[PDB]
Order: sequence, then C-alpha cells, then structure tokens
Amino acid sequence: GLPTMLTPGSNQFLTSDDFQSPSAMPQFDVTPEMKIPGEVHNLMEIAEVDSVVPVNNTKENINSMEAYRIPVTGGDQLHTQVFGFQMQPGLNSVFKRTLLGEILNYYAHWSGSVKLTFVFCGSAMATGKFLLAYSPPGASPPQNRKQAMLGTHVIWDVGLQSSCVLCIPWISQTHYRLVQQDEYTSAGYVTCWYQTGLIVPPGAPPSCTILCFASACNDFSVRMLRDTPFIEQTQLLQ
Amino acid sequence: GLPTMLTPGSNQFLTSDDFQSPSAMPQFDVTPEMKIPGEVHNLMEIAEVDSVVPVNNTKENINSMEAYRIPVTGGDQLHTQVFGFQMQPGLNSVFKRTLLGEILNYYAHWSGSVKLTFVFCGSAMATGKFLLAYSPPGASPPQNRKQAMLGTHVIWDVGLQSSCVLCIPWISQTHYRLVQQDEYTSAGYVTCWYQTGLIVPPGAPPSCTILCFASACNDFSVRMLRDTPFIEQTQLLQ
Amino acid sequence: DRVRSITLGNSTITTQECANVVVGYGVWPSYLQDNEATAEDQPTQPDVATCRFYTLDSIQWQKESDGWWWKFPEALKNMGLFGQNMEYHYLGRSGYTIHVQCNASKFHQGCLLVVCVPEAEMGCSDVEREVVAASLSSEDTAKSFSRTESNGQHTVQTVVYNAGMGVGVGNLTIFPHQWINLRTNNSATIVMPYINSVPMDNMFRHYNFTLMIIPFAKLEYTEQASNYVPITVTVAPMCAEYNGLRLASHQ
Amino acid sequence: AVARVADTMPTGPRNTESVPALTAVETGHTSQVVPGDTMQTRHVKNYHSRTESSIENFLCRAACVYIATYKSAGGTPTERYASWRINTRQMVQLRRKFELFTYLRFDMEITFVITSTQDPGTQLAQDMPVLTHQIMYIPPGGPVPNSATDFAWQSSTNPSIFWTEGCAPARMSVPFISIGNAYSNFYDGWSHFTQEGVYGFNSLNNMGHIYVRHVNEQSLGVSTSTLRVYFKPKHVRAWVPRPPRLSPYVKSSNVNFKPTAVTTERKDINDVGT
Amino acid sequence: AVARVADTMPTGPRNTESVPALTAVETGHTSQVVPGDTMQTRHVKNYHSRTESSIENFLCRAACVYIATYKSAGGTPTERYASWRINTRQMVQLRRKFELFTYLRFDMEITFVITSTQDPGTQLAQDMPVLTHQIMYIPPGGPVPNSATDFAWQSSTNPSIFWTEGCAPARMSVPFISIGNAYSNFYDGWSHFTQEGVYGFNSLNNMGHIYVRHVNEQSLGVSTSTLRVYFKPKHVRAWVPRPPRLSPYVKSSNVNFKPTAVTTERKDINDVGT
Amino acid sequence: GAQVSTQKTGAHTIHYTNINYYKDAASNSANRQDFTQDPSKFTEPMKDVMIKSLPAL
Amino acid sequence: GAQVSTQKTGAHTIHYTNINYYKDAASNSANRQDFTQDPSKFTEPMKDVMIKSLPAL
Amino acid sequence: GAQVSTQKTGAHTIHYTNINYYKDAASNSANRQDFTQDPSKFTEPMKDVMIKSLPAL
Ligand SMILES: CCCCCCCCCCCCC/C=C/[C@H](O)[C@H](N)CO
Ligand SMILES: CCCCCCCCCCCCC/C=C/[C@H](O)[C@H](N)CO
Repeated sequence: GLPTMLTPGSNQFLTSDDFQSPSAMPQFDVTPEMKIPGEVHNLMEIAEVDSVVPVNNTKENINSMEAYRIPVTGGDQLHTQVFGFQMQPGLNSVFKRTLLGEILNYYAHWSGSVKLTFVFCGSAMATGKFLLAYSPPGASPPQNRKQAMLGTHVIWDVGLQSSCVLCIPWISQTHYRLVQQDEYTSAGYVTCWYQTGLIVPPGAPPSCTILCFASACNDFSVRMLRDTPFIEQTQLLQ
Repeated sequence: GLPTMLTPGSNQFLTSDDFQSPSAMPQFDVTPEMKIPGEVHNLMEIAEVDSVVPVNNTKENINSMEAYRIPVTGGDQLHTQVFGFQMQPGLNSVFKRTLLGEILNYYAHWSGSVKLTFVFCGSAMATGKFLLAYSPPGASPPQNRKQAMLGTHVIWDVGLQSSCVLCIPWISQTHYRLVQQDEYTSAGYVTCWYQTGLIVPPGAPPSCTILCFASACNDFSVRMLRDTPFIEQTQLLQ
Repeated sequence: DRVRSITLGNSTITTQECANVVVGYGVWPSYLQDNEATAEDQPTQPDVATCRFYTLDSIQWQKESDGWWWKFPEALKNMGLFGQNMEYHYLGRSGYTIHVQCNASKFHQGCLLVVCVPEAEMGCSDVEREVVAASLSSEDTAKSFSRTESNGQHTVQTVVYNAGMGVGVGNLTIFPHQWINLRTNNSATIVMPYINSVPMDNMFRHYNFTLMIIPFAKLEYTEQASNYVPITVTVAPMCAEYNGLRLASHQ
Repeated sequence: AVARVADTMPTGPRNTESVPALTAVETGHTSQVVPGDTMQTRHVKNYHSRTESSIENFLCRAACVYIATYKSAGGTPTERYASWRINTRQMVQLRRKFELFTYLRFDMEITFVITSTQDPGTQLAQDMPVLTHQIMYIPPGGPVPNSATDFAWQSSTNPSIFWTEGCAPARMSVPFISIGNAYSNFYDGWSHFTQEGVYGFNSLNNMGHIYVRHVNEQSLGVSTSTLRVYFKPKHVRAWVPRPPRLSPYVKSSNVNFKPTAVTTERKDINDVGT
Repeated sequence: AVARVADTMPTGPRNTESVPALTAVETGHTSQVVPGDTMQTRHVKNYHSRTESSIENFLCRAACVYIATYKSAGGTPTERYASWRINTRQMVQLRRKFELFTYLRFDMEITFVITSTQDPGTQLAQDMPVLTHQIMYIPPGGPVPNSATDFAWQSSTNPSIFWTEGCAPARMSVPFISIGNAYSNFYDGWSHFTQEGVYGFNSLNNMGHIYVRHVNEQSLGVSTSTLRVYFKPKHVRAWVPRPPRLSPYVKSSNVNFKPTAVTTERKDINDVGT
Repeated sequence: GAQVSTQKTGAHTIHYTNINYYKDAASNSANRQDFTQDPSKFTEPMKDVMIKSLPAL
Repeated sequence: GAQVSTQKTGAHTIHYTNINYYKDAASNSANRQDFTQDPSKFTEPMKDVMIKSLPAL
Repeated sequence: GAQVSTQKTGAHTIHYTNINYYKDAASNSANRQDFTQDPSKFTEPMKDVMIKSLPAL
C-alpha cells in the first residue's frame, strides 16, 4: 500500500494529547441539553469571587471561627498594627485556602492584580479611620505608620458605606510570578494601621470586628497546570 | 516514505468498530435480492406488537396455560382486586418475558409510554364495568378503589367492543429509565378493580376470563445495548 | 435605594433597609418549556394558592451562637397548600424567594452569611456510617451547628468551620449570598431559580437546596440594650408546577 | 431529523362519541392509541431517536462463534491442527440474536484471536522464536488436510491468512456467500424428497470448513494455542421476525428442548409489593 | 484576539465625588474596581490570555481512576479476573477536580494501561508467548461472569476490546451515557420516597461494571497483571461551581470527613516576616 | 472519492470523510446511518384501513 | 472535510488541518479553542445593575 | 493546508509539501529556512557611518 515511516513518539501514551478514537457504542442517542443555570465557561469566573480570608490564623484560632475576624479596640491607639501578611496568594498560611488560592494551586504561574475588600462589622454608631498599605518587596517590611505611608496606601473612612477595596497593583519585573514563590519572585507585604482610631458613644460596644475578602481583577491570569499539594491518599478508597 | 506516528489504541480489537477490511474472496458474484415479505428495518417494529402477558404467574400456574388468564367472578363483588403489578417492563416476573420485555433486556435504558390492552373473553350476554388504574411511584400502593381512583384511570364498559387500551403515560424526572430498575427509577403500579361487577343471565357461565396485552407506543425508545441475562451455557454445544 | 416591596399571591413583604436582591445565577424563576419537558401529562399550575410567602419559625441569635440550616423544600411540608400538592403529585418543580430579616439597633453589632447551597450533601459525625433523615432536617425548627466536634453516631457533623460538608466556611460565597450587617443592613432577600440536573424531581427524596445562616462576626451589645435578637425566615415558592397525581403519600 | 420519535400533541377535556380506547383485538390489530386519547397531555418536543435500535446497529457487534485448540507436539496428528464446520449455533449469545429472525442476508468481518501458552513437562524450550499460524478456509468439497505438514496446506485456490504472534488480530471480509437469497435460520423440512433424512437447518448449512495449524516445527517442546473466531454481520437485511427463545439450547443441530415455565413465579396475582 | 485580559487605561490625579473604592459587600456583590480607581496607572497593552484556564483545558488531562490486579493461576477463581463498579471517587486527584462543580456533562476517552510480571515459585515458565487481555464493559443488568472461561465472555452485545502485550495502550471513546442531563457529582437526597435507604450520590451511579481477564491458559505458571484505567473528559460543560474540599476523603461512597483546621498556623496576626 | 457525510450528534465541524479503499462492496464499513422503518406491516396488517376514532365493529 | 483552522501562537504558516474520521460526535478531538466566558453571573448576580462610581447605598 | 515550499539544492521537482497536524505552534517543525542576517550591529556599532576609502582619523 502506501509507504509510511514511523517517527519517534509512536505507540506512547501522552496524557494530554488531542487524538481521535473509535467509539465503543456507536450511534448512541444522547439526552438533550437542558438550560441549567450557572454555567462555568472559565475557571477565572470562580477566582473573581470574593471569599473570606483567615488572616487571624494564629493557633489556637484555626480550629474555630476566630480565624476570619480581625480585632480592633479602643484606647488610646495607633502605636499598634491591625494586621500584616506577605503578598503570596498561592503559598501562604493566610490566603492559599481561599477561593483565589485554591485555583492558584492548580497552576504554577500567576499574574495580574489582586483585590482586598474590608468590611467593618462594628456598630452603626462607631466611627474610625484606617490606613491600608501595600509595599513592593525592595526593602524591609514597615514597622510603623511612618514607614508604611510611603507605599501604595488608601485611607478608609468608616461610614454609611462599610467597605473599602485596597487594590494591590501588579508591580514586578517579570510578566508572571510563581505560585510556590521564593526570594526571587517575592511580591511584598500588606499592612494595616490605625489612622485615627475608634470613637464610640456611651452604651456602645467598645471593640469591633473587620472581615477580609480576596478576589481577582479582570487582568488576572494563570498558566502551567499542575496537581495541587493539598490532598493525599495512601491506598484506594473503599 | 510518509512520516506517521502511531497513536494509543493501535493493534487493538474493539468489537464494535467500523473499519474496512480486505475481502477474502474478491470479485464474488452475489445472488440477487428477491422481495421476501416481512422486512424488519428496526427492532421497535417488533416491540410495537401486542403480546399476551402472564399476569397470573403464581406457581403453580407458570407450567400451564393459566398464567395468561385473569379470573373474574360473580357475587357480590368489589371489595376485591382483579390484579396488580409494578410497572417494570424489563425487570418483572409479569412482563419481562413478553415481546416488549424480551427486546428490552437487550438494552440498558428505556423510555416512552406503554400500552395495556384487555380483552374480555366471557360470554356475549355478560355485562360488567372495571376500573383500570395506573399510579405514579410517589406514595404507597393503593389498597382499595378509593385510593386507586385518584391516579390515572379509565373505566371500561364491556359490550360490543370487547377491548380497552389503558395507556400508561411516561411520567418521570429523567428522560430515560433503567431496564434493570431500582428504588431510584421506579415507575409505579398498575391495578384493576371492579367498578360495578358481572351480571349474567340464567343459563350463562358465572365466571369469565380477561386477557392482558402489552406493547409500545410510537414514542418508545431504547439505548445502550447489552447482553441478555436470559440464556446461558457451560461448554460448546455439540 | 434602600426600600423595597415584594408582592406574591395574597401576601406582601415590606422592608426599609435593604441591600439589594441577589437573583440566583443570573436567571429568574420560570415555568418549564415544551422544549425541555419529559412528563407527558398536563401539569397543574396553582398561581396564588401555592406561590406566596410562608413564614417559618423564629430562632434566637445568641452571643455564643454559631449557625443554623434549613433544607428545602422539606421545610415547607406543612405550610399551606404548597405542602398539600407535594403529597398528591409525584413530580414537582419550583423556584423560590428567600427573605431573611433580623433588625437589632444602631447600638448592636454583628454579621451573618445567608447562602443558598444547591445539593448540599452533608457528612456524618461517625465516619464509616450514614446519617438518617431525622438528623438532617426537622419538621419546622432549625438544625444548628456546633462550635466543637459532634460526637453522635447518626447525626450530621455539625462543626461550623467545615460547614457540615467538608469545605471551607469562608469559601461559601460562591453561592447566592447576602450579608446582614446590623450596622448597614436589616434584611436579606435571595431569589433562587430551579437548579437541578433533571427537568423535574420528586420533592420528598431530594432536597433541592439548603439555606444556611452563619454568624461570622458575632453579636455583642451593652446591658442597657435589648437581649433578644431573633431571625425570621420567609420563603415563597415561585412558578411552581407538578405532575403525576396519585393518592396522597404521606399521608 | 432521523429517525426521531413522535411528539405528544396537547389535549384538553372532551365529551365525544369518537372513543379511541375501545377497540377489538379479534381483528389481529395492535392499537394506535397515543396517551392523548385517554388523558389530558401537554405539548412536549420529544428529541429521542431510534438510531440505537435499528437492525444494523443491533447486529454489527462481534461475537465469538467457536473456541478451537491445537498442539505443536509429536504424536496424535489430530491434535496438531483444529477443525470447524462453520456454524452460528455453537455459541449461544450470537445464536439467540440471529434466531429472532427467520431469514438473514448480510456481509461479514471475521476476526481471529489466537492466544498461546507453553505446555508443561520435561525438556522445555527456554528460547523460542515467534509462532505463525495458517488459517485455511476450505469451500465445500475441497481437499481436507489429514494432518499438519500436508500437501493441502499449499492452498493455491483456498484463501489462507498467515499471522505471526504479537501483531494485531487477523481480519478479512466475506460477501453473502449463500446458495439461496437469505441465510435460513429455520428450515421446517427434510433433505430427501421422500420425507426422510435430516430434519432441520443442518441440511442447509453448506458453507465449508476452517482449518488452523502451526507452520513451525519448533523441535524441542510443545505449545498449545487457542483460536477464537469472531463474527460481525454487516450490511444486514432481515425478514420475518420470530419470538425469542425461552428454553435453553441443548444441541448445535436441533431446536430440541425441555419444556420450561413461561416466567418466574410471584406470590400473588395482585402483588404490587414491595 | 481571544481570550485576552483587560488593559489598564492610564490615569492622572483626581478629586471627585465619585469614589469607586467605597462599596458594600452586604448586597452580595464582588466589586469591579480595577487599579486605576485607587492610584495613578500607565497605559500598558496586556497581551496575556486565559486559554489555559478554560473548562476544556482544565479537565482534558487523563487521570487514573482504578488499579486492578488479576492472576493466571489455578484455584481461587475470583483472582483470575478483576471487577470494577465504575466510579470517579476511588482515586482522589480526579475526584477533587470533579467536585469543584455540581453538575458535569462530557464525552470521554478511556485508556487501559496493563503491565504484567512473572509470579515466583517452583515450575516457572522460561518460554512464554505474549499475553492477551479482554476488557468487557457490562451495561447495568447484564450477565456477570463468575470466573474466567465463562459463557459471558462471548460478548455479542457488550463492547469488548482485545489487546496483546507489547503494543500501544487500548483506547476508545464514550458519549454522554447518563440517564439525566448532567453527571450529578452531588445528590442531596435519598433513594426511596419514604426518606430511607442510601443518602448520597451512590444511588445515582448506575453506569455498569468493567471486567478484565487473560484469554490464555498458559499451562505452566502464574503471571499477575495490573490494569490501570485512565479517564479524560472532553467536550465538557459544567454548572454550579462548589468550594474545593478541605478535609481528606475517607470513603468512596460518602462525603463523610473529620473536622480539619481551616488553614495552617502562623506566629502572629501581623507576621510579615521573614 | 471524498464522501463527506455528517456525524452523530444530539439535537438540543460535524462532518466526517470516508474513502473506499478496496475493490469489493463487501469490504466497506457498516451502514450504521440508514434509519428507515415501516411498522405498519406488523402493527396494521389489515385489508381495510382502520381508523382509531371510528369503531372497529 | 479539510477544516483549516489556526494554531496557537503568542501575540507580540500558522494553520493546521483536521479531518473527522469516525461517524460519531463523541469520537472527535477536544474543543480546546472555545474561549468564551461570562463572569457576570457570579460577580454581579443582582437584579439592578450597579455602577462603580455611583454609591451602592 | 498544503504549504508547498522549495527544497534545498545547490546552485550550479524541487518542491515539498507540509501540513500542520497539531493545534499548537510549538508542535511545528523547525524553521530551518530562515536565512536573514544583520552583522552591522557587531561589526560597525558606531554612531557615525564610517567609509572604507575615507580615513578614520
Ligand atoms: C484462512 C482464511 C479464512 C477466511 C474466512 C472465511 C470463512 C467463513 C465463511 C463463512 C461465513 C459466512 C457467514 C455464515 C453465516 C451462517 O452460516 C448462516 N447464519 C447460516 O446459514
Ligand atoms: C472493554 C471495553 C470497555 C469500554 C469502556 C466503557 C466503560 C466506561 C463507561 C462509563 C464511563 C462514563 C463516564 C463516567 C463518569 C462518572 O460516572 C460520573 N462522573 C458520575 O456520574
């Protein structure tokens, strides 16, 4: 018949090929597709959804509901930090188990800008102002509000609108960062400091609670699928 | 020659492929096709034919002709059921051995609406009325005619036309049901009760006989061929 | 704007501090088309007698509380004529509208997460066993979460941070959700369409979705203030239709 | 599209003289009653089809028809090769599928699956080349080989296929090779005109034989092999459908049986439980 | 091009009443704030894409779903073949990827990787031909083979693939074979209408079994083999995304677990070091 | 030679190509897409056409 | 039959050919180049369209 | 799809055919027939163009 020649790579099983195969049951009649609501076309539609960030994960708070809550208090204030964590959305104790960081662990590279939304869950008579800073990784982490005001920071006035989005920009020298980061592709730190402080009227609870959210912007991207280092097994499940 | 690459699935024997093969005896002259009457184009032309249903299959009646006959009687009546069976056309003692249920055991999934035709084989002077009910599987099976009148039921007046088709609808949440059914894809029950009762003149036989038929409608479908669990062997037949 | 009003049937619901209306995964509850239907017989469609607001039982948000859940449509078994069509018909299909309301004060504080979890399969507390139906959903009261681990042999694992399913409780925000912040919000309304893999399903052996209310930021106040902050749930079916009429079971 | 099923047209209430449910089976007629005649239905667009239930999709699946073993030993030359008078009656799974129809006319693909092993005993092989098998088809009347290494294994006109072990299974196509115009699965009659001889289909089966052997001596030990023949009927036309069989088969040349019950038993006539 | 990401439009200073950072999460709304609302940005032309993060590029990678072993020995005929009720719950790496979505509808390629060895003991083989394996799929309700060399291995209607050792792995395609309109990964409900029976997805799994055997006796020694099944879902549509799982799986038929911590611990809430 | 025909898909790039390589009609692939039917020969084998709504006798 | 489509290259002879050999739609290769998305169903599942610059409440 | 290009022969039926079978640009064969060059960047990396016959200094 026709003279061919078998190249290298024949009779192998590559797990991610796109080949045709003969059907086991031919002329099969499939049930018609009904319009089920909530169709996922892309995995970035899930990572663009805000989810609560366990920033208070100091044991013993990971076996309770207190991991998601941030303590703020009364007098006097402002020589104390509110919270602080590195910017590592795929490899961190803080937010690798969130909705953004779970899909990030299925990939090796990531890129884009990350949002952080902060809800103030105190009473409706409590005032306050905070400084929400982000720092590029060139230098040492800040230790007070004089070193933290030089980076990218917004000032959040708590009022009738009880949320503020600190949008971390994408500042790096590479187009992509690793998910399992290192000293090369480090992204920096995210800190929070008291601007003025909580002023409550008499008869109000003196201490409140801030919740943290994290999601992706519209220029987020992932690349290089891999398996997650999150779930394991030893033998087959019966 | 031409550089190819052998994909996975080479040199295998899939029993249901559609491949070309070189002819053993080439340029063979075949006898011409003559018009034999009774050509089968589809297997649903056989399952659409009524066939007698052994609803009286209580041993000892399966080793006789009495499996196909339904007893009806005289006085007084109507606190008694005529018959009753589950709706399971592929897996039942009643009608898996009929013409509809034999072709159903060659397939795994089935769908559509099933007909049940009832011939009254009593004398031509005997009157009577019956209730032919079908019940969806949501609740308990009925125990009298007050619980059986709420489902899908027809009323059959025995007269010059001695047949009545109780057409079981296709009511389910899935587009297909299994042939070997279970608690998930159960279809319900089919019962029969006396409406008024048999009134015969003097000199007539007091008891009669009803025959049951079963076939498919024009919206019946089967899917997923498999072997029947009906015939077996141990060694090769000599 | 902060004022809304939702009128269904012979019942209205008025609010004065509303966040918005989350509408499922985008779509509105509707009737089953002729393109997708598989039941052959004519479906019934009770407009006013079925699709109206039903007020469930009230719970108490304590300062040490951790969460509750209701499974639907099993929670409306004895609610009016919606529960009478479920027993008589083998098939059912409906969307819902879940209004959850909890007003406290300008001096109270707290937060809640009101999710609607489709096919919320729940895990047992004794592994290598199975739950029973009396431990998944009560007749009208709420099944609550526990702060510690559940020790029972046939109950749901009602620990709160695993949400009774094995997942992270912070990652429940994929589902249609609102937040009742007592600083800014008073009520939370969620319109859920019919989400299933089949076009219709028997609504006795299939909980379509589970409503969960979980306090992330707990409730605190001062001794001058009130000490009873209740939550009330008001759920209306929407575009409900049924098939397969037989005897009532059960009962 | 093709070949879909009928839709249920919507129906309201009625009070008519035209009753479609009341019929008469005595005419030998299966009724055309759809569910819209006995109850109120709704307009659904049924998108199901009957592509999986046609004749060609039902029979175009390969099934085993024989299992034949042969040796490579010394002595007893009947064991050095295998024979098969060609049947579709020895394996039951294809025999029952054919016997739903009276007549059949089709082409065929025939796949040979040969699987060997090493026979035990002293003086084993320990280094053997690959085996090669010759599978000769003898049309009715040809020279039958008495043993392996015979003159009839030349096959100048008999079609033979040679197949080394380790490759894909051998496969060829065969046309409709019958004398008549349909493979008669059933033949209610005799072989002689005096109503004597062979009653049944065994007189109509004149298709030839199949012989399989090792073309290699080996010279040290014995290796048995198992030929499994597979039949896939394609381009199938079928006539006069029969009822499916009830009692289990006994012989490969008869429809003889033992009388079995019509179904399996159940407790009562009204046995809707459980 | 498709499907690229949005560019950051350039931004100068501002003093507006239209503040985009201040929002309200209480409405259940994720904000659409790009970095140009809270700081001065520059016009970059972002050429990145989301082709690697679609549904079809995420799931079209083959993963193991079972590991089955079987012998070629004499005695204990349950070891002469292997069984598998078809699941996607026994191996965790594909179970966790499916369970991010509630419903799934796809086609599939199924690759069988069979790898044998020689069993120890006296009376070894020392010269064996190649092995051949039959991998029969039984749709739900069919005849189950009790052992090897059974009548149910004919497979006139069950799809079977025969595969000699040394060639490429066997591979076929399977359509969307479910009863409903989506493979329900989660099923919050029961099997009986009285709220009794089997709670969970194990009542919805009615896909059939898979049986694998040696078609050759051998006649001298024993050789074990290990079938590894691989699943690649293609033409994938998915609905209703779920949170990914936190606690490790225990059973292959349950979502039962033991309560685990939400994350890993760290030293302080303000722990930017080191 | 290129007999472009349509594939099998379910109703809510669907074409394939097929060449006949051998010189015999029995060498071809199976006719899996011939979906004709005529069930009137076994369901209604009457001399007179019977109407559903009209009575039989 | 020759469905000439474009390959995958990065934006700063790019066409390939594909034939469908088998008669079933499940036999085809993967639909790796369908890149639609609609994230508004989960990000903005509201009844009223919310503007960024306008206040929410 | 048939990208007919010329073979490699020495200056004193020279065409070949090439199809792209796979959906990725990294799957292609090597670009062995792109023979551009620009040696002025390393040989003459000057700000002013230098003439051979004119003196440098
Ligand atoms: C070594 C080369 C082998 C060539 C294989 C050809 C041998 C087989 C020819 C006969 C097969 C034709 C199909 C026979 C069907 C049954 O005989 C009929 N159902 C009975 O009439
Ligand atoms: C020897 C021939 C073997 C033929 C192979 C076909 C057997 C496999 C058929 C079932 C595979 C369909 C995909 C199943 C997926 C899971 O069941 C769903 N995720 C659960 O509903």
